[PDB]
Amino acid sequence: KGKCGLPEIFDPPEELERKVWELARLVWQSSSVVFHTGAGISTASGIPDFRGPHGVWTMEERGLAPKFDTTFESARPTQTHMALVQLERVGLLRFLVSQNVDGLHVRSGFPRDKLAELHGNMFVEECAKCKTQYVRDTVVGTMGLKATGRLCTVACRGELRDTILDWEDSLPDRDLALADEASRNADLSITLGTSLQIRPSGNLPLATKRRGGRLVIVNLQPTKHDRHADLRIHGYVDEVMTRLMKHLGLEIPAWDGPRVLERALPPLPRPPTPKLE
Amino acid sequence: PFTADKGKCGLPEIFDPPEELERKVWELARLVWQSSSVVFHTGAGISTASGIPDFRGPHGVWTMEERGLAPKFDTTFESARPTQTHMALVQLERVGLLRFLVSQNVDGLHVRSGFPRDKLAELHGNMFVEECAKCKTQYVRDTVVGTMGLKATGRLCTVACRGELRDTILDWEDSLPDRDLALADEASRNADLSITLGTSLQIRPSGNLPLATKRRGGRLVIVNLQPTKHDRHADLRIHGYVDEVMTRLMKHLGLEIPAWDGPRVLERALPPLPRPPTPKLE
Ligand SMILES: Nc1ncnc2c1ncn2[C@@H]1O[C@H](COP(=O)(O)OP(=O)(O)OC[C@H]2O[C@H](O)[C@H](O)[C@@H]2O)[C@@H](O)[C@H]1O
Ligand SMILES: Nc1ncnc2c1ncn2[C@@H]1O[C@H](COP(=O)(O)OP(=O)(O)OC[C@H]2O[C@H](O)[C@H](O)[C@@H]2O)[C@@H](O)[C@H]1O
Ligand SMILES: Nc1ccc(S(=O)(=O)N[C@H]2CC[C@H](O)CC2)cc1
Ligand SMILES: Nc1ccc(S(=O)(=O)N[C@H]2CC[C@H](O)CC2)cc1
Ligand SMILES: [Cl-]
Ligand SMILES: [Cl-]
Ligand SMILES: [Zn+2]
Ligand SMILES: [Zn+2]
Repeated sequence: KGKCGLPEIFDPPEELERKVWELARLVWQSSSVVFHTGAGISTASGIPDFRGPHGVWTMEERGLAPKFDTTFESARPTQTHMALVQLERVGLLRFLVSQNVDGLHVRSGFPRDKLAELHGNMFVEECAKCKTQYVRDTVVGTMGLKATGRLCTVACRGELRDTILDWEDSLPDRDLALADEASRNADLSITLGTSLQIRPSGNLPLATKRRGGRLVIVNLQPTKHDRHADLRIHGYVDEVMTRLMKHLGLEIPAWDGPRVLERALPPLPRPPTPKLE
Repeated sequence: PFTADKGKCGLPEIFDPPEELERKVWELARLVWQSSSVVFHTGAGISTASGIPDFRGPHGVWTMEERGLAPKFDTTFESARPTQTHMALVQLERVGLLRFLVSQNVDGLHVRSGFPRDKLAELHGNMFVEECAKCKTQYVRDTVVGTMGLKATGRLCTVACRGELRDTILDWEDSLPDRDLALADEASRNADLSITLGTSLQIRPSGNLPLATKRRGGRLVIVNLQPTKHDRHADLRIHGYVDEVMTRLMKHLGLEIPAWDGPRVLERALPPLPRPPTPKLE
């Protein structure tokens, strides 16, 4: 379960404002931007992380329980979730890699064909026979790739199973392949609320560093790869992403409630780019 | 500050099973439909799903203090978004189903959600609000006012006065702002329904105001994960996440939870919007 409950770092306000302008400069200059998300992007919607001060594994180690302020079904996408929806719609996000099983990226309306759910999705069951996935409105009741009790309805009666990897399960080959490709070809990789401790998920951002790519890490705690970052921002990811969206002249869109979008729509208009150097 | 009575902290959470939970939310809809004058009472449990810890919950500020641990914030006050619960309360006021809103919360989210200040009592003050000692004029700021305990903030009044601006955050011994408490008391006494959301009701007189509704036959609903001082006096106790309760209630009422346009201040309630026709109940 790795390093748990490390001390939080807060960039002071003037330093924080400077680093987000610099992140904006990097997004403006970048042809292919990939975002990597972990459990820190859902903590402000009341879903605890794993290795934060009050993380699931941190609390386990200290003989305490983690605290949920919502259910998975009642959770709302954060400001950060909705910013990533908008950044994909205006063509500034190439691909989204997430370790999160909370199902919020999908429920935010983020297009599944630009998303890798490396650790699975609590709302998604998959037919073993035909590999047809089902996005449900409630959490699939099992974890560890177990039978859910439901059968396939494709014109197949296959056994439906959850998509939640147990510790020893290898990552779904499709999601990891597309994730690896997007990471290798990216000229900017931004990590948000991940300590980057899980292989290979935590290593994909490093792939961007090959052939000159830039790496930004946004996290309250240290992460495995702080050493390799061109930019580390120690602040709440909502504060960072809301200030970034402002610099980019983009609004954070309204959440219409739980919606599933399979396929990325054609890109919307975006503001013209600043003169930089 | 040291030995202030922080009441009962870290009580076990209760969860109504799903079938019992759906039945009680329908019954709450039945009470809202039947009621002429509905008053909501909010406390720190309505903000926990936006990453602001409560006081007496399993990971509350006082609960954690008692066990030698620290509460955890997943947001700043400035970056906090109003919850589904916050936004449902905006809508319930706009369509005329909420008469008044009494909050013990200092987190500023009711005001920033766009909820009209003239239908809101902020009994414990507001982190974003400073007040002039000389002319009583209030300023709703975009950042937290840096002091607590009704202290000088360092800024002066700009009214056509130069009065000393002070924070509105009561210390343990400070009496409640007379205007907010007066309006809160009147709204509660005249209510035929008082609904409490995410308060343990342990602070006098704030926690006592919903009981005032019980006088002359009013109904009392308590929505809370933990027990509360006044569970005994409730016509209905719902043990569930207030966002799950309030989203199922809005659905039953035929109302959408509106979009948050970001931090906005509304002084005065606008004229009421249309609302769906009422079901036949009896
Ligand atoms: N609001 C916030 N803003 C910024 N950072 C935050 C915030 N809240 C928390 N953090 C940071 O967010 C970070 C969260 O890191 P970890 O808790 O390891 O979650 P993962 O996604 O990396 O865990 C990967 C897998 O490990 C598990 O076994 C599961 O399989 C997971 O899928 C912390 O450093 C916090 O400081
Ligand atoms: N998502 C949730 N859904 C439902 N209930 C919840 C949730 N989260 C928390 N709760 C419950 O919400 C309740 C919160 O109760 P307390 O923590 O005492 O906060 P107050 O507003 O009453 O504190 C009053 C004053 O006391 C202070 O000194 C300050 O001065 C305050 O202004 C708990 O029972 C939780 O179980
Ligand atoms: N932020 C979060 C998300 C899910 C949970 S959990 O369902 O309670 N357990 C996890 C299931 C997925 C597995 O990868 C790790 C264990 C707890 C916290
Ligand atoms: N949910 C919450 C809100 C504010 C805080 S706080 O600013 O850290 N302190 C409180 C301020 C109000 C006063 O009544 C008691 C102490 C902590 C938790
Ligand atoms: Cl606990
Ligand atoms: Cl894993
Ligand atoms: Zn099948
Ligand atoms: Zn003045």
